[PDB]
Amino acid sequence: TKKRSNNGRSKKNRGHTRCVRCEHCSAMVPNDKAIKKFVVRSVIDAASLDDLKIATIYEEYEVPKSYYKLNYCVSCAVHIKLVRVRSRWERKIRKEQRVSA
Amino acid sequence: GQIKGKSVRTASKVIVERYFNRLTNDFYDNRNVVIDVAEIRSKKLRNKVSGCVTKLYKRVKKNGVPGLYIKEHEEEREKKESFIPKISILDEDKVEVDEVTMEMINQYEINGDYVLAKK
Amino acid sequence: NSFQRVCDFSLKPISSQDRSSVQINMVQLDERGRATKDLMIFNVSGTVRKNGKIDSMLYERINEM
Amino acid sequence: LCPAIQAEFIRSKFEENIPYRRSVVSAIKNIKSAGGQGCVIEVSGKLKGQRARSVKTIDGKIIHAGQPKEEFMRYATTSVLLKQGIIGIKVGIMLPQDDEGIKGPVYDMVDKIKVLPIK
Amino acid sequence: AVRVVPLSDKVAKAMVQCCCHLGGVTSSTSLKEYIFGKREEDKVNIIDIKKMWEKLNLAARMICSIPNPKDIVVVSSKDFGRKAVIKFAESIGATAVTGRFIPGSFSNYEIKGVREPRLVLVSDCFADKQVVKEASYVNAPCIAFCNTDNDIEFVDMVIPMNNRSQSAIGAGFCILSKLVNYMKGNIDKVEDKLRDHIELYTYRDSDELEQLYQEQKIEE
Amino acid sequence: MMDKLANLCITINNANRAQKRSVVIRRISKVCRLFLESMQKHGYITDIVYIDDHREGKAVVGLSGRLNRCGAICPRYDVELKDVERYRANLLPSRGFGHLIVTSSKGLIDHRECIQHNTGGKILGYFY
Amino acid sequence: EEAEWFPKTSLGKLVKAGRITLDEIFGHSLCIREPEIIDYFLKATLKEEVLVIKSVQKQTKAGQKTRMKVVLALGDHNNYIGIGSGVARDVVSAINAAKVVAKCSMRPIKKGFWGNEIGEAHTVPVKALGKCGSVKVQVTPAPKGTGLVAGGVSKTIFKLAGIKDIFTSSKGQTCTTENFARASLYAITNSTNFNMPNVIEEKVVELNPILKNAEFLIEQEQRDLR
RNA sequence: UAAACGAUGCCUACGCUGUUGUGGUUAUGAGCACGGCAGAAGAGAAAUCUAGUAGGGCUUUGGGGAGAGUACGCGCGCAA
Ligand SMILES: [K+]
Ligand SMILES: [K+]
Ligand SMILES: [K+]
Ligand SMILES: [K+]
Ligand SMILES: [K+]
Ligand SMILES: [K+]
Ligand SMILES: [K+]
Ligand SMILES: [Mg+2]
Ligand SMILES: [Mg+2]
Ligand SMILES: [Mg+2]
Ligand SMILES: [Mg+2]
Ligand SMILES: [Zn+2]
Repeated sequence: TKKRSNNGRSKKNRGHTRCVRCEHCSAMVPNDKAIKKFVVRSVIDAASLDDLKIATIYEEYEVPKSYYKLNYCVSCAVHIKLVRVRSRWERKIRKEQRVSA
Repeated sequence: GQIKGKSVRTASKVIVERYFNRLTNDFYDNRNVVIDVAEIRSKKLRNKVSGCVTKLYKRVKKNGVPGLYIKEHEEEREKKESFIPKISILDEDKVEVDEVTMEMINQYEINGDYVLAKK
Repeated sequence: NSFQRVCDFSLKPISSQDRSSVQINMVQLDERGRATKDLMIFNVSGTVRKNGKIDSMLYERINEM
Repeated sequence: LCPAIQAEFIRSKFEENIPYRRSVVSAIKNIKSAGGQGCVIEVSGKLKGQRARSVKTIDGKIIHAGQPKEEFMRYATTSVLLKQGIIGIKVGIMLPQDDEGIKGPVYDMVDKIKVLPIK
Repeated sequence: AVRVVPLSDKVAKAMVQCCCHLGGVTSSTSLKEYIFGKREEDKVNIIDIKKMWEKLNLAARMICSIPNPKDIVVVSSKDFGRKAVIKFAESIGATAVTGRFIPGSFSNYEIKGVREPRLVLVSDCFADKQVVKEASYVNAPCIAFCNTDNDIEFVDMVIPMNNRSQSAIGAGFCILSKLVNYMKGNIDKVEDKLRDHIELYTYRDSDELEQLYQEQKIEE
Repeated sequence: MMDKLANLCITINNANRAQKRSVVIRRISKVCRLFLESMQKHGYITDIVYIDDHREGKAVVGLSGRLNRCGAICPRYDVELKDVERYRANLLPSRGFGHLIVTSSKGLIDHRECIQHNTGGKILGYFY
Repeated sequence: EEAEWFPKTSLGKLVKAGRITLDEIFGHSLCIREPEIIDYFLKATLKEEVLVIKSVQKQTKAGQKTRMKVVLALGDHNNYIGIGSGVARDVVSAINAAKVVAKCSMRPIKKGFWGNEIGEAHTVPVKALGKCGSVKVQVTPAPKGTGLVAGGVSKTIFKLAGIKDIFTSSKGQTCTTENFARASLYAITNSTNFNMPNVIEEKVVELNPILKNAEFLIEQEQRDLR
């Protein structure tokens, strides 16, 4: 029986879409189906900022950040616990997740 | 693993709802009240009840328990609710109101002292 | 007899089984706007009630009168 | 209120070749009408064929655990011989509370709490 | 035209101060007939006064039709709108329910203390959904106060009014109380007792009542 | 394109179910007029107005509380006077009431008039 | 040995006092929520027939738990019929349960004539259809003296309802006895409520009898109290 | 040749509400074409709804599992 109204993907009014590759296992997954995750990570860890304050030559310094978008296939997303199995009424709830660091 | 339980809690709430005028902060007072007001045969049960009554009393006193009815508090509440403020917004004859409302007033020729809200 | 009840808004019979059917009664205004002993009476089916349509329909008919 | 009488009413009806269902239903009515606050009846054996089973019935209140079982509960057991084997019968009855101490205990159960009415 | 007890100027004024006419932003096909324009600044819909008076009169009329007024049941399961019901029912002789409406309490004989209804009244019927649903089992009409955002299947008389403000709740209940009394001849004019009653019904915080107590006692 | 006599029927059937009292019907032909005029003679519909819009045509009609259902038959079968009662028993609910309409050299007539005039024709539609 | 009836509901007060008749009850679409109300008027006349007994099972850790399900009809051979199902550990207990449901769902059934209105009415008035689950039943009027052309289960139902001639057709999985019984009862019921051409003129209006007798009931309120 | 799938033929009808898009036009109130979403009422064995109402027109197509989309003949293809 049909488990989801949208077939588990975001394609509508189209024939075909570009593929992308999974970060964890390099499998091909369609772009409109892949699980997506955003990361904004400081170059320097929080446990070093108190040393940075005496190491730097400049009057003040702003740490550089690094930015990423990651893609996962279903198997990897479930195994890494980005997503979890949910009850028949919960399946319908849609909410934006946090940006990781 | 020292949980009073449903029998003890039901009995305790009935006692505070009816004998609040007789209880105090003290366990030893509260036990003399339950030895009189109730039929509890088991020694272990009357200690559980009197301990539970002291705890309820100090909650009701230090700003309230919901879903617990004390008669003399209903008396206080009614006397407090029986009051009208000095300040009012009903008695001022002038009013300012929205532009659409002025057109509603115009369409029904309503007499009064309406003015456009300056905004 | 058992077969003589008809709905005022939808012009069909009401069956004995319909739990959602209701009868609405209202008094008539007197001279100088007071009350009287005479009653308006309406029999209304459940089908209109499940839809929500009864609100407007009654307002129409009080105007018709 | 005597389980030893009722069990012999049951044993009789087996020899009279009357269905166990009808027999047991009658027994429970007699026990309840006489004022028993509950009872348990079990029949066990080659009751409806070559495969043996037991059928158990419960009505009202029955106590199983602790000292309150020794003062409120009464039991009897009997057996009837038939052409196919022995059928065993168990009856238990819970006595009513009785302020003169004839039909059952004077004092009600140790765990029951009663709160007095106010004047 | 519908035969309605006349509007009087102070009453009209009263409702406008009480902010009865401020609807929400949304609207429903059932309620389009009561709106008369939209605020250009606010997208708020504005309710037609002349229609509000009409359905208020229509409600009053049918409340008068039922003997033994105890059989009228008024329910409103919310603070911020509680005390209104408690006084309103006494002004007409009705019974009331205050807390959570125990589901099954009209259906089931075992639940004590609520009478078999012959007419049910509800305020802000997004809550008290159960009450509207359950009255349907026992052949009772239903009268509700309602707002443009919300819509109901079994409500026979929908009185249109703001239901999301303590100013507003007081105004509806206070006025309707008076009409029912007037229709029976218990009072001689409706403008008699405006600021007294409309204030009594209006909800107030504990924190306000402390201040008012201290003030009153100083004045005494 | 849809058949005009079919369109007429679905338009009034749905509106009746939705408890409306009046409708506008958007494409009209000569036999559609005669069909509506038949329903008026037997008191199934009350008021008829025709709009002469120069684009096909359209009608506005008032429904009575007596109308339960109507329908067109397609194709329009030829029938001898011997055949009509077979169709009567298939379409109508009771022997006591309702109408089966037939086209003939004498206009539209009902299954009783067929006996009076002694004529078959072509089957067109029904209402009850 | 017997227990006296104290009416739990407002309408119950009226029947015991003898202020109402069974046609008035049905005529005003009043609820019935006390079986005793039906006993009061029809106890001397009601027949019943068991349509089906069947065993149902629930799987558990210990094994199958099992119960007896019984479905039956109550009717009077003249005007009234109702259908009821019950489930219990015992076939007797199940019958007691089913009877309550049946009584709380009695209905009056109208009748008519195949042709002209000579003699007594004998068939359903109008051709009608009833549906329940996968099962559909259609009933058609029949000439006087044809008898009941009907299948196993449905035949009993028409007889209890006091119908003398019928033609019947059926579609779907009629082995399911509960569906076949309910569908056929809906078919006759739907025929009684058909919007006959005369109906609009036959219309009458009255005040509801519970509002009409309010004064007496208010006396009864005070009598119970005093 | 494909799970060439929204597993839902093509024209043409009659049909409840709220919300959100894309492109033009606008008495600025709204419309027309192409969509998404959430209820309702009906429907259906249910799950659910491209599935509501209906003798409108025309084509394809199924008739308990297996053997079998296999044998023989024929048509296309360099072969597969
Ligand atoms: K594809
Ligand atoms: K996804
Ligand atoms: K054993
Ligand atoms: K293929
Ligand atoms: K497209
Ligand atoms: K299907
Ligand atoms: K081959
Ligand atoms: Mg699966
Ligand atoms: Mg124990
Ligand atoms: Mg094609
Ligand atoms: Mg096959
Ligand atoms: Zn992967």
